[PDB]
Amino acid sequence: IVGGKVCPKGECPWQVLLLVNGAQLCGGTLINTIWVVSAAHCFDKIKNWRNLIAVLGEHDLSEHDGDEQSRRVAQVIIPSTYVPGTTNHDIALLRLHQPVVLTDHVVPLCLPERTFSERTLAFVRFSLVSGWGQLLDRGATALELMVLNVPRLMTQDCLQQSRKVGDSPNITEYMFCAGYSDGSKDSCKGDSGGPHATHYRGTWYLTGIVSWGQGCATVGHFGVYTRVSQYIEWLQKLMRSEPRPGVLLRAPFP
Amino acid sequence: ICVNENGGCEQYCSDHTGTKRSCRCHEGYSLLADGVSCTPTVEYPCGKIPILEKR
Ligand SMILES: Cc1cc2ccc1[C@@H](C)COC(=O)Nc1ccc(C3(C(=O)O)CCC3)c(c1)CN(C)C(=O)[C@@H]2Nc1ccc2c(N)ncc(F)c2c1
Ligand SMILES: [Ca+2]
Repeated sequence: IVGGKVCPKGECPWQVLLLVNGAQLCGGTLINTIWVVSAAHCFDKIKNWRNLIAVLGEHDLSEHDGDEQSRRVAQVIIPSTYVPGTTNHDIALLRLHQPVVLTDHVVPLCLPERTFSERTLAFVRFSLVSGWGQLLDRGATALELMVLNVPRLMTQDCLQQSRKVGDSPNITEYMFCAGYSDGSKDSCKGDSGGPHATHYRGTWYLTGIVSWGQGCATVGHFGVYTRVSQYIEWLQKLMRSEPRPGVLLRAPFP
Repeated sequence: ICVNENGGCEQYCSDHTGTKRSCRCHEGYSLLADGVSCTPTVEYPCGKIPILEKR
């Protein structure tokens, strides 16, 4: 996260840290005690599917304070329409091997209904994006969880306000732009999979997933986020399904 | 009705045959008698920050 601030410990209790062989992989969002939403692209390079860990209640990577809860990732569910190395349908649904225990430091973010999300949440201007990503483009990643308030753009407005660079991917109906074009504030590659959380009448909801962009906090470019409202039905149906042998599962989308 | 100001609902809104509207809540919440407000029924409802709620 560039140009944000430290999220005060316990103020981002749905934030997940994903690890592979103990190394920082990506962010994620807890939506109930056993399910985590992340980005499909986070899993493009995994070979050791059995060494994937989700950490809840994390804040400071340098110290164990006893609020952290680690769980093995039993299943990674990706839509059939996602193509590795590309941008569209950038979402993953992760089943934890054992539920996390809800505490003051571990709380799920609300996964909203599609109607509420499209009709109401999509018009809340500012939302929060968080993670342990890069503090600067080509800089070190954060040791404490960071958070940034970003404004959402209508896609027509994102395309008009952006620098017309060659070989740049399209912004589909499965995405949305959010952030700033002045190079001061953005989420980064290390924040991938993390929440874009929207506040509405006293409650926080999942509206986006940190997905992609053209360099972190690059002038003329906004951050691109997976449009979670398009996946509500797909996610709900999978959360009602029985686990299947093998970690990775490709599931039909829609 | 649901398209306009969330039909007055705090959380979810369903439109019904005519000028009828029903508000609903996420799991771990129940709807109050005003028919619009959602109140937690569990210790850790989704989308609420305990350190901020306990202040
Ligand atoms: C999907 C995608 C992601 C990213 C860049 C490009 C692409 C597409 C075009 C090609 O597709 C890819 O490049 N795919 C891909 C697959 C695996 C990895 C992982 C890696 O580290 O190799 C595995 C764990 C992430 C990685 C990228 C790393 N990486 C560059 C990324 O995550 C980066 N993320 C963001 C996320 C948010 C960004 C933001 N708001 N503002 C500015 C940025 F610039 C941002 C970059
Ligand atoms: Ca820690």
